[PDB]
Amino acid sequence: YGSWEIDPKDLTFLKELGTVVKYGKWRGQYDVAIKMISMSEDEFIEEAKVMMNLSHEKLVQLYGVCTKQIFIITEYMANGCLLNYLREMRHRFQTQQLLEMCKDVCEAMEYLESKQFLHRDLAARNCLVNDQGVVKVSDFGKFPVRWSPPEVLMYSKFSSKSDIWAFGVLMWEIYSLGKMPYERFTNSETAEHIAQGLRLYRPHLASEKVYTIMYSCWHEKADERPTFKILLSNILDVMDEES
Ligand SMILES: COc1cc2c(cc1NS(C)(=O)=O)=CC1=C(NCc3c(C)cccc3C)N=NC=21
Repeated sequence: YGSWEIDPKDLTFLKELGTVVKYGKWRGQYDVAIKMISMSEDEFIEEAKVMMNLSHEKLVQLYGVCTKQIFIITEYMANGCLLNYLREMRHRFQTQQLLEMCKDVCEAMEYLESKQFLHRDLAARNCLVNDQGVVKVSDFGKFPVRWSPPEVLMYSKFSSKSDIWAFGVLMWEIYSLGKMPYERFTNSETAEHIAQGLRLYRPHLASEKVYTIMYSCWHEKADERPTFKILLSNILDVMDEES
């Protein structure tokens, strides 16, 4: 490509993470994740356009690519995926830590909103957590019914406000410590119940103020839902009030 092209001689593979993605070192000093690529050349080149043109502190940062063989090299996120990070009971989270996980994602989403980029799959499983516990959204490129507003499920109407909906569900995931949304319903029953105006209950760890913020993401009318800029302000206000 250009400066984005990484010499694969400078990569050291140290451990396998999952599926294939491996932990490694770049030029000796830099900790990295290395994805072995499945997908066509047109589908890769479009996914490259996104990663190379978007950059924020709370988005998983591309470092480079190896396209003369193929690897995608990124920022390393020591604590792995957010959903599993939440589920590990050893952490024993204070509620302030949980609100700060929401703020991180919201900052990422407010950036993506400012660039008119639609994420389309915001959920805890697609967020990663670094060594300092900072949560970052994977912009990179089984329908996610439980994260979808009614206008997506019925009409496939995607917009900034369907990401907002999803973010609300992501907050719920965080405050429930990584439970499945609507865990006792099927996907089909979830789509029916949300059409009838049913919404997720307030998790015990979520205060009334925090719950109001996540609930504002689930208004039936898409245009009644806030922007990510508004949500960020509301989160910041609660952080100052409740701590
Ligand atoms: C150690 O824990 C982990 C850490 C990471 C991780 C998975 C785990 N383990 S697990 C499977 O969750 O149990 C995936 C990444 C990643 N970026 C991945 C990525 C690359 C390389 C290229 C393009 C797009 C993306 C999203 N940076 N750090 C981690």
